[PDB]
Amino acid sequence: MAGSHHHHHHGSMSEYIRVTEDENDEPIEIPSEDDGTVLLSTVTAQFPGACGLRYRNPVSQCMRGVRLVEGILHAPDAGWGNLVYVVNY
Repeated sequence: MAGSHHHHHHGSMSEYIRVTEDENDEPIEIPSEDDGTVLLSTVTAQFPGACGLRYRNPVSQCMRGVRLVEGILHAPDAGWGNLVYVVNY
């Protein structure tokens, strides 16, 4: 689909992941990887026991979900954002 992970150039940037467990609470800011994913070491830092994280947006009305591989959570083609994540296991 004209897209491969092999595609990498010099000057790569690294963003952060902003997600919250509850809706009443606020989106916590945690460290992430340069590729855009997030190490499981950081997920357990604020989200202990969180095996799977989903995407929840009241304005988007979507039901997307964060990708999980080798423990590292991969972000979508849009990024992390400041939405709420759902814990699943």
